[PDB]
Amino acid sequence: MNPKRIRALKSGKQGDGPVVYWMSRDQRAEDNWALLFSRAIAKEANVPVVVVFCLTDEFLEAGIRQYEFMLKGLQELEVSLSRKKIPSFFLRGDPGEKISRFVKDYNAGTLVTDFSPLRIKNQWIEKVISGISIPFFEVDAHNVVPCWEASQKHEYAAHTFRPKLYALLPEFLEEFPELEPNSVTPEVETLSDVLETGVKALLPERALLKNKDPLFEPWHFEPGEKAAKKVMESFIADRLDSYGALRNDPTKNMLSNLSPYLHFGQISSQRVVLEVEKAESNPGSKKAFLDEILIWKEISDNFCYYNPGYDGFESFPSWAKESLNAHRNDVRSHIYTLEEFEAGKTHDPLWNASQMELLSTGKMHGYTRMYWAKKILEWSESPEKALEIAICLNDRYELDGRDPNGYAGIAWSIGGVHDRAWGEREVTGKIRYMSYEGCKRKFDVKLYIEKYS
Ligand SMILES: Cc1cc2nc3c(=O)[nH]c(=O)nc-3n(C[C@H](O)[C@H](O)[C@H](O)COP(=O)(O)OP(=O)(O)OC[C@H]3O[C@@H](n4cnc5c(N)ncnc54)[C@H](O)[C@@H]3O)c2cc1C
Repeated sequence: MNPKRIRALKSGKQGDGPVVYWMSRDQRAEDNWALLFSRAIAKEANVPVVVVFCLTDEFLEAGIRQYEFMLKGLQELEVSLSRKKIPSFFLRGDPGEKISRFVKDYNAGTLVTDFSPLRIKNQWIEKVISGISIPFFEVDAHNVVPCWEASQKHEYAAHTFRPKLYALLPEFLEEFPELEPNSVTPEVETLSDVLETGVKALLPERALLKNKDPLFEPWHFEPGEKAAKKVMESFIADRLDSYGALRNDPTKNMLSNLSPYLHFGQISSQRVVLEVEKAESNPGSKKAFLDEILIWKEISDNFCYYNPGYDGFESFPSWAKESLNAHRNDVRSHIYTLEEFEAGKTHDPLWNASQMELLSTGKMHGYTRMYWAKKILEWSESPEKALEIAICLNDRYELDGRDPNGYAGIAWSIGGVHDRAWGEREVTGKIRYMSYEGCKRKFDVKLYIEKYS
């Protein structure tokens, strides 16, 4: 176990009670460095490990599609941890109040959590630190190379982050040790009841069409650790060979469809990389897929960790901020409100089709996501308004939303983060432009539009 994966958030006097793993981002029992590190510290102090998950007050800012996908995975996860004799405790409320109360009530010895560079997780960490006196650690269980180890600063391009990450792959890309069970079982409600009351609170804001029928289709992605491994296995056996050639075709289901599991932490990216690396397939397709799950996925964490305003106009590159400012007063071709963007009521059928796929499946195709966000910038009153509209629609309806990938993806599409300057245009400036005619020359746009009416 590499000690570079764990960081100390607060020193203190160790108690003699169970080591608490405050699971937030990596919701799985297998291939979890944070859970393995908690078990090892628990073994060293002769004390069992315990698992605590907080059901926060911010679930109403999202939809039923993410609430059910997350909770249905936790229901499977509770069974899996119980078989290895680790108990799980699900608290409802503020992590700053619930974690501090749980630590004091249960005489917790050491507190451990997983790593997340999002602002809301840092808000919880500040509150928890102020109310505990035991040691507090955090472990990077989401990235193959720890976020603080891959780079010590913000990387302005993938070609500058790629050699750094690949040089540390031989050290950090390793097999996971088996999660040992607790020696004996140690000494706040049923998740089914919490899911029932939560869904009832989210029903009035459900995404419906004119016929009052729900718009979301929940049969596209089954949640759970077991389902994530089946989707991963299918991708390697059926879709990895053709990934490098058809990853930009939204009319083909050639993507891995691993993002909803990767976002909630139901499957480890390191596990996916290990299986992909030992598979035999198209080397161009393997290189393309590893470039997406290693470089671009972990550079998103690098973006949010080293840019406090990762969701603001200030984090854009200087060339993009100057270009967008020089085109602020340019007359936009069209101006759509948030409701018009949300309902897919724009003049562009391709954009509307992309929005319908987001509304119905909860997972828009990777290529159309770039077109979807770049057209928001073209049809907004300001780049700051486009950032708000893109982030709102992304986090509300994407099953993988509220993720560092989305904010880094949105920053690339609108602010040119991790991109270069292109030909200068009106309104958009030097930001990379994607036209409707360009998409038609790339794939069958008519089929994609007809699929999502
Ligand atoms: C405007 C916009 C919004 C996005 N919103 C999200 C989002 O809300 N949540 C999210 O997790 N990703 C988002 N992405 C990144 C990307 O679109 C998705 O990760 C990808 O489409 C998810 O489907 P997939 O797993 O089948 O892709 P695959 O091609 O099968 O790649 C597998 C994994 O590689 C990673 N990956 C692939 N492409 C990217 C990328 N461009 N950036 C970062 N990581 C990537 C993902 O973790 C992905 O799960 C967004 C990108 C853009 C341009």
